[PDB]
Amino acid sequence: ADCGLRPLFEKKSLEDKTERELLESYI
Amino acid sequence: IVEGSDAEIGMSPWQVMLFRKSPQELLCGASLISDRWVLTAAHCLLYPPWDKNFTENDLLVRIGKHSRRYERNIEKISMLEKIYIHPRYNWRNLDRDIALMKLKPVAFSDYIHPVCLPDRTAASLLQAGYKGRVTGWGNLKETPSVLQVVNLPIVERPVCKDSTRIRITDNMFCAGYKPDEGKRGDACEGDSGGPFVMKSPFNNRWYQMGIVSWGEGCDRDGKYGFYTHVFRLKKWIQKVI
Ligand SMILES: O=C(CNS(=O)(=O)C1CCCCC1)N[C@H](CCNc1cc[nH+]cc1)C(=O)N1CCCCC1
Repeated sequence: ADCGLRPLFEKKSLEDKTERELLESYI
Repeated sequence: IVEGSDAEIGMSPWQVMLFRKSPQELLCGASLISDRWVLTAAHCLLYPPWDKNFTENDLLVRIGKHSRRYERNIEKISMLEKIYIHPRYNWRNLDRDIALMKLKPVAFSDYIHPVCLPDRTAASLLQAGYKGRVTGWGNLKETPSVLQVVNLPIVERPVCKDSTRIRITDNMFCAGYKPDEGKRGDACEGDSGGPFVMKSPFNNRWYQMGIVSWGEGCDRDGKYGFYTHVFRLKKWIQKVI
């Protein structure tokens, strides 16, 4: 049931370059 | 994708590309929602005015691809068992432009992973200003080697309606920067079916909020891209799964 959790990123406690933008938009 | 950028390896594990058997050609994009189900845009399979009517035996999918270069020991091919277009697909404003293609189950990997479907997330993440991510190997301009990604803010209902002459239904939503927003960006031809995702700051998961459906031109000032409002059609998806 681990949907959305990207192995190369979330699973490895890593984040992609443009990821922060989205989160900042959430405020 | 216009004004997009190169996707990193494994940035979108749910990214799937739809191909036609013969002539072997890339038709649309799609998302892996589970090990046996793929979500895409209805017009990718059915669109009567263009004598477009494809079935499970005229197509095939390819998952885990970064470049359009045989990603050896990474990418996976698959045939479709059945296809499902929404019964009320208005192909005559593309209302309810959504479809489900059933695959044998694909083996998950660091490059192949399913995206989450929105839950009552929808109410929180669907707000004008909030950005989402679009991905696709579609046209770079109106008139790529690797996957393209572009973050775009969702636009409010009234702005969406005023920017077009097509009857906008509640089963969709527009996104993109305004003519005086500064940045540019938009999906384009070939990007049809591509996913529109958002990262939930509550459970750290990616949810596919929409599907690339239509848009007047590509990255035109005053125009915004319209995506299928996935959550609203979740009931259908749930019923057929
Ligand atoms: O959507 C169009 C054109 N729009 S349209 O002619 O005004 C028309 C399309 C049918 C529904 C009502 C609007 N063409 C697309 C191109 C790819 N989609 C885009 C997504 C975001 N940004 C720009 C374009 C297309 O090829 N289609 C042809 C089949 C029907 C709709 C999709």
